[PDB]
Amino acid sequence: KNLDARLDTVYDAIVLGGGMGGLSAAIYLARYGLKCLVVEKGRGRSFWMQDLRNYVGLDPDTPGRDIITHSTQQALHWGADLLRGYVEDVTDEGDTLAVKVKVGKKDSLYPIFRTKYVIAATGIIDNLPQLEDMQNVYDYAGYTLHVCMICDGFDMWDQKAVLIAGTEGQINAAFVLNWFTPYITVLTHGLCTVGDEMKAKLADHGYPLHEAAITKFLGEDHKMSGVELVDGTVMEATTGLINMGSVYHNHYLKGIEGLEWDGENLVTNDMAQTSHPRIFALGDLKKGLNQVSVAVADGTLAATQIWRNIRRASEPRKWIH
Amino acid sequence: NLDARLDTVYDAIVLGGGMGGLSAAIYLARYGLKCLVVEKGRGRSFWMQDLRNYVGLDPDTPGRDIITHSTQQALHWGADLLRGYVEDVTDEGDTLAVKVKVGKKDSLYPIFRTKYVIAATGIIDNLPQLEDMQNVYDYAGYTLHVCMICDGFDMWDQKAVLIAGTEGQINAAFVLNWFTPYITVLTHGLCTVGDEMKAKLADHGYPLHEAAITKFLGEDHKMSGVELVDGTVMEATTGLINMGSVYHNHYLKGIEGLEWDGENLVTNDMAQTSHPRIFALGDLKKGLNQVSVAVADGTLAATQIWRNIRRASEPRKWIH
Ligand SMILES: Cc1cc2nc3c(=O)[nH]c(=O)nc-3n(C[C@H](O)[C@H](O)[C@H](O)COP(=O)(O)OP(=O)(O)OC[C@H]3O[C@@H](n4cnc5c(N)ncnc54)[C@H](O)[C@@H]3O)c2cc1C
Ligand SMILES: Cc1cc2nc3c(=O)[nH]c(=O)nc-3n(C[C@H](O)[C@H](O)[C@H](O)COP(=O)(O)OP(=O)(O)OC[C@H]3O[C@@H](n4cnc5c(N)ncnc54)[C@H](O)[C@@H]3O)c2cc1C
Ligand SMILES: Cc1cc2nc3c(=O)[nH]c(=O)nc-3n(C[C@H](O)[C@H](O)[C@H](O)COP(=O)(O)OP(=O)(O)OC[C@H]3O[C@@H](n4cnc5c(N)ncnc54)[C@H](O)[C@@H]3O)c2cc1C
Ligand SMILES: Cc1cc2nc3c(=O)[nH]c(=O)nc-3n(C[C@H](O)[C@H](O)[C@H](O)COP(=O)(O)OP(=O)(O)OC[C@H]3O[C@@H](n4cnc5c(N)ncnc54)[C@H](O)[C@@H]3O)c2cc1C
Repeated sequence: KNLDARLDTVYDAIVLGGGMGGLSAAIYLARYGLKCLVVEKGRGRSFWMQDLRNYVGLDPDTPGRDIITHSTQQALHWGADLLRGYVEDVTDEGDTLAVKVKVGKKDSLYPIFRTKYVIAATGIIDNLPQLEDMQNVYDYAGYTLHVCMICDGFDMWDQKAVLIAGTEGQINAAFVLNWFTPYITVLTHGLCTVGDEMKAKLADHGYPLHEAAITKFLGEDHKMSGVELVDGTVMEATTGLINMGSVYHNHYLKGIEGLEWDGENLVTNDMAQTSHPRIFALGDLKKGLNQVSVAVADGTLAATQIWRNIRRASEPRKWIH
Repeated sequence: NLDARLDTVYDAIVLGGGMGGLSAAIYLARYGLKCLVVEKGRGRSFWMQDLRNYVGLDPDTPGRDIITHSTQQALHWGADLLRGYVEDVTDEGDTLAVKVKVGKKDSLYPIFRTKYVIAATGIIDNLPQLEDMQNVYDYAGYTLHVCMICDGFDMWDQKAVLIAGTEGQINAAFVLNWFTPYITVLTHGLCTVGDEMKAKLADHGYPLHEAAITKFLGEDHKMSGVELVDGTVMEATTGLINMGSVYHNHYLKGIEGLEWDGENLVTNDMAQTSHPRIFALGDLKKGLNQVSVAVADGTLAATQIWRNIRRASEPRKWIH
């Protein structure tokens, strides 16, 4: 009497992360008539995007937080459910997955939800240079101090720029950024000592190098004008690129057997499916390019594959008349 | 300035100024590349009255408004736009040559040279042919849909017609029924349905009518029913046209080394065809046909082209 069992609250899909890719997935899933839950912790990467520069249909000064509010409202309108919480763990239970969510930043509860499918859409977050007063960084990060080169390189064209990079591998970006502007000063923020070979290459390109810790970003109305270092060095710059790496929001999947990883990223096929038949991965979490358009299309593909699977397993709806 | 753009070798020419092509043009211009968008007008997305499911946009946004908006953005970043009809693309080694018909009458045929071509010309759905095609246009894209994944939700549990000309196309009834069981199949006089399929439709309760459609009934773009030439009248508030598509790909048929899957182009994960200088986006490439997918394809193709050109270029050094 296996099929005799009372049906448990089992979602068709749970979308982990309510950002660009996750909300796209949620819109599609709900419009496929599927029961889906979006879990969103708040204050993610796209929330700090002040100007989405390059997305068909949207003005290039649209902030990410406005897209999130718009798309969350659309997802709910079509029938998706939203839970504000922090995903802690995903466990494989065979025909379903179990998702533990931390609800409440303090005095937290840990409800567990069951689902046929999981869409991992939790993305990443860029590391920022750490100053005693982080608000001085936040006043410029995402405005004129950029974290993405393909997003904002055009808006840096031929300006005096700082590249903030903590490793020689991260300093390598100077030799890509120079496409947009040759006027690059490299700042390591006291994080690593640059070797002789790289110092010589930077010098041959004319990119000044300063290794002392940054103490203050100068500017007004979110438009940087320069940078001060703890050793007294002061420089002029109207823009910059932070290339200090990222934190990947993937901890809740590290226990899943049968998942193929590429470093911290998940490897997917052409429908955004991982090697696990019940797990999809979108956007910044999957191996590939990190853009809004890419994440949104991933959500489309994942939701469509899930609908195809569920539809194909269902009984036909007949017309009685 | 036709002669101004003739003697310049473009970094990329975008064929088709729809969803995928304008995405590519926006990225190409913002990569500081010189690109040309060639657009004939009145494409598939132009007939989309409501983009239902695209992050950031109200679900009643018409495609023509997105096209106007994104064409303006592409031009703002530095893309060039030519209103014309791509006739041919020729492989000349390190560059490609693109011939464009300019002017519907008394036409000129400028030929442009470029390092890369982005094929973004999409498809167009076949429509049921009536003596008065305006009767179809009054409902097509409003309540008579051409895409199931786009509009299925908006058909939920409504009385619907499936217009299908082959048994393979009638198969869609057994997918559409997910959204609504109240399906009537209309073959529009195009095919005689075999016995096994007729029995399956009858067993599901989906009525079948094989007579040619003569009129769509309704008001204010809202269907209310359909009339057939044999006098049959039926009630329906929505429908799905499943009659196939014409692919806008003829200008690529002379290129050796392109991998085709039927009429679609096979691409890798950066939307590149098997030809290293040709990318294919959206409805033309093998894959899912949605705005989001086409827009992302444009992102990927433009990024690969920038990577190729930049990596081939000399460093920009700072002379103090
Ligand atoms: C360009 C840019 C600009 C930025 N600007 C700002 C800014 O202006 N102001 C600012 O504060 N930050 C900003 N940030 C982010 C900043 O760098 C830190 O990552 C951020 O402040 C960390 O916040 P947090 O530790 O509270 O959240 P997290 O690090 O996500 O939270 C830590 C822990 O809190 C718990 N938790 C979090 N959310 C929830 C929830 N919803 N429910 C239950 N438990 C939860 C979990 O146990 C989690 O492990 C910016 C980042 C970038 C890339
Ligand atoms: C300053 C800035 C400017 C940018 N500009 C552009 C641009 O102009 N064009 C462009 O294409 N891209 C831009 N981007 C990049 C863009 O934001 C990302 O590429 C995009 O958001 C990727 O989408 P996602 O859905 O993968 O991630 P996100 O959109 O970041 O969404 C992931 C979501 O998961 C949530 N989350 C994470 N961990 C957990 C957890 N444990 N539980 C619950 N929820 C969780 C986060 O809070 C977040 O909301 C910019 C980014 C920044 C920082
Ligand atoms: C009625 C309707 C409703 C829809 N609703 C939705 C929806 O709600 N959500 C969704 O995701 N999708 C929807 N779609 C599908 C969506 O429009 C396509 O998937 C998308 O537009 C694909 O973009 P594309 O760039 O590949 O093609 P298109 O956007 O069609 O662009 C191709 C362009 O190429 C041009 N062109 C063609 N041939 C030539 C030539 N020889 N020379 C020059 N130019 C040429 C065309 O005029 C056109 O402007 C809908 C489609 C229709 C018909
Ligand atoms: C849902 C839906 C709704 C529709 N609604 C309508 C509608 O309301 N009204 C309507 O007319 N159609 C509508 N259509 C399209 C219609 O079905 C036909 O495909 C369309 O009318 C054909 O136009 P055309 O004869 O210009 O063909 P096209 O292929 O556009 O043009 C034919 C020839 O014209 C020349 N040419 C075209 N453009 C140019 C240019 N810019 N420069 C130089 N030469 C050029 C080329 O040599 C080309 O081979 C709709 C389609 C769909 C799917």
